[PDB]
Amino acid sequence: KLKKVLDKLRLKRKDISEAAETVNKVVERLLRRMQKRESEFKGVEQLNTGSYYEHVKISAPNEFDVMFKLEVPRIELQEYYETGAFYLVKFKRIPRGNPLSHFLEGEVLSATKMLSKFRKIIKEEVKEIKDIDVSVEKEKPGSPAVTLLIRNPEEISVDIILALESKGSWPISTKEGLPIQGWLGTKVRTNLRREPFYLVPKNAKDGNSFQGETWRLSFSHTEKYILNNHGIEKTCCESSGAKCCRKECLKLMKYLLEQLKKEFQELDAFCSYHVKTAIFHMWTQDPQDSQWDPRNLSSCFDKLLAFFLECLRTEKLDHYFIPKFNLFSQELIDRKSKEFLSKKIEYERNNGFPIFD
DNA sequence: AAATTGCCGAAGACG
DNA sequence: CGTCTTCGGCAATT
Ligand SMILES: Cc1nn(-c2nc3ccccc3[nH]2)c(O)c1[C@@H]1OC(=O)c2ccccc21
Ligand SMILES: [Zn+2]
Repeated sequence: KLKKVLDKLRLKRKDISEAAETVNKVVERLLRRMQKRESEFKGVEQLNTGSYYEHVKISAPNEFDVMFKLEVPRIELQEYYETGAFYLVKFKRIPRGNPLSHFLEGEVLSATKMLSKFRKIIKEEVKEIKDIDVSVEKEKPGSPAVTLLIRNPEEISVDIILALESKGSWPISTKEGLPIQGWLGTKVRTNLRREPFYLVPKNAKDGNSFQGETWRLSFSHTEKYILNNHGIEKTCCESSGAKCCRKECLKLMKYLLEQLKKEFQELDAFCSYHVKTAIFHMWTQDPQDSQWDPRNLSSCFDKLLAFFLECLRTEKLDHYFIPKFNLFSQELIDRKSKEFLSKKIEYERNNGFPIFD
């Protein structure tokens, strides 16, 4: 039953090929545009992130995330209040002549300025694209992404995400995050935390407005590693190892949410990342590959449903990397919203998930 | 040195 | 289930 739904969600190779060919042409052209002289973003490098590059994208290959990461040396971070995720950015000594001089605000590096110039450079390059149907989606507050809309003639979106790369140690609000010691282990955890961290220009929402200079922590690179290296046994899902159903559970939960979101706008505040975060905790909670045997698919899905409902009910979903940050706090999602999503989930759970059709 | 090339894991396709 | 395939990611190389 759940296998038959997975078959439907599975992407088709001809679709992948058609989408990939077009997406790669467009992105590689922006990247090189960004590589150009006079640009502030001259040293940006590409990093592919998100559902598609983690092999957890469902239904159609119609959404692509790409991080244009910029190695910015020597930055001091100041925690924006006690959020743990959001930050103001200063430089240690002024870099003499600085490519990012123009994005400054006294001593603070404005995310809004830097994104706006990034967006402007992308918009100008996209207008020059003639062989392909592409446009830049209207800017949306609360988004670090400059979003492309491609008609291939299939509708494809590409989120291009400016990121600052910092090679220093991770900010202390992450110090008790990534609790993978009993699962992927301490060598993996330590090694992952020796990798750079990223800031993306998603602004903290003060109240009714955004704080235009703030940045947000991104662990999209770390998450991608984990999705590809997700078992306690090194050979999980390898050619001389056992297949598990961890990713299949993520896809089923992703689908259940996306179906509910399509017809209920009371659910607009929720999104895939809530689901991904929840399954990260599941994987931590049940680290043994044996617990995610494909034959146990139904009960792993139901256990994930159960955990998620409990997160809704208690209004608490800890960010996996930043445990202070509650993705289900009253302040980000109203109680009523969470209670709405609960009853719909419970209903689909006690009725054999009719919405899967 | 920006771009090509070589390698192979992840996973779709098919019997 | 096995085998074949395309895509993605890496970094050595020219
Ligand atoms: C609600 C949400 N949070 N979120 C998110 N919060 C983070 C905090 C710290 C680090 C990464 C985060 N990603 C995140 O990626 C989303 C969804 O991704 C979005 O771009 C988005 C947009 C509208 C609603 C929900 C989301
Ligand atoms: Zn596995």
